[PDB]
Amino acid sequence: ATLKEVEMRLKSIKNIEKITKTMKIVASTRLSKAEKAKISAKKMDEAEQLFYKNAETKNLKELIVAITSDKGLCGSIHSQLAKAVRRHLNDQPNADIVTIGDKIKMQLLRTHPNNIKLSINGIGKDAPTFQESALIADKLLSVMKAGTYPKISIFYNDPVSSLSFEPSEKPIFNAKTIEQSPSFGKFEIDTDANVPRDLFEYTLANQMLTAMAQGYAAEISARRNAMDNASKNAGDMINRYSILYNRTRQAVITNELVDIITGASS
Amino acid sequence: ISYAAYLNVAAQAIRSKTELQTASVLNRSQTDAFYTQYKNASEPTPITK
Amino acid sequence: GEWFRDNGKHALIVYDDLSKQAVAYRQLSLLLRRPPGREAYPGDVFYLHSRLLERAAKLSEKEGSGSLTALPVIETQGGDVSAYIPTNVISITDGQIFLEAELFYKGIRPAINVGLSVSRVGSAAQVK
Repeated sequence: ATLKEVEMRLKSIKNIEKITKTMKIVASTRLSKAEKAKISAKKMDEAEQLFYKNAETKNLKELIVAITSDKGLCGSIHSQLAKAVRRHLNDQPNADIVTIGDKIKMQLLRTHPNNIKLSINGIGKDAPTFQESALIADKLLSVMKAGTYPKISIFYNDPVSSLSFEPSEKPIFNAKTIEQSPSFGKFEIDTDANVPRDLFEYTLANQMLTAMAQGYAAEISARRNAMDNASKNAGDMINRYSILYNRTRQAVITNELVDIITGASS
Repeated sequence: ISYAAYLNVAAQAIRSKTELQTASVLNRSQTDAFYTQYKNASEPTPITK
Repeated sequence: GEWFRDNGKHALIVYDDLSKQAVAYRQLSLLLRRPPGREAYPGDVFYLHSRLLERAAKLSEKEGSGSLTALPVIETQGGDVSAYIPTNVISITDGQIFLEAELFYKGIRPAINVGLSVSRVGSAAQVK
């Protein structure tokens, strides 16, 4: 209503516009570095998960690892993966949930709080790495006793393209399941070492990465979209408040001027 | 110690002059990751990974 | 109200509201042709309230300890507490209670803006 009201509530939106715009380009560079980190993850999946495709490994209490991130301001990344885990957890209500990222721990803590036994923090700043992947995977084995569940499921977001993403699930098979797979014999594995045991702990770490890298790239492409739409909409308010200002500024001056003219007749 | 964590420590000798060591090598090496255990709302202290 | 104060009793006076008073004062003065001031108010529209509200007091022992407590009311437009009369009166009083429509509809009643309201007298006049 007043010039001061309009000057300070325009200014703040001029900032948000400049700001949300900066993080549209911030998370554009961050997309180039996370398309190469994605491809190197996805290419590596075909090579690792091919053995299982050929050995024909299938399943026979459940650990659910859910992956989004710590950050917000990224469309509906966290909201529609939590939506997936819920439709899944509806069928199997008796499962232990491990969360990677706070924005999915909260989404889930409000819906099935007691199923969550572990949370991973500080997760979506840089790209994901095998070190985070493996050290998350190591605690999984240690504190959750990962190696022992009949079924282990990673929930994550697959980048369909640049402009969208798909909430996806994948299984991890333990040592027992690998060994006792229909076409395991096709491969001449030396049964001395624990090739299945190692193959499991490696694939726990490895396919988590596969998931994190995609979810993360799904996110970086939801963030540069939500911010793209934010700048486009913040600029719409700057159009309203530029005009209202140019108005309220003139009105102020005219009304002080009427006061002055009245005071100057008498 | 576990086959993943075991190959990782091996991935940090081969990672740690500063030549054949681009920016993302010393960023493959750093983790801002803190694991919080949870029971019935939270339970115990958040520890470094 | 002064009769009570001046005789060792205690009056509370509610001036509801000083906005409407200033407006009359403006009407009275323009029709007398006294040259107008800000927003057409009279040059001394501040004195109008300053001398009114100074009368509210707590007298000494020598004067029988009578009090006049004033609770003037002001009405703003679109929460504009920077407007002319409200600025005058805020200058004068020992603090204010700010009421907000925003807070009223959130359920908060009285709709007091706790961060903006103060009492300069403070704890000094509050049952321990």
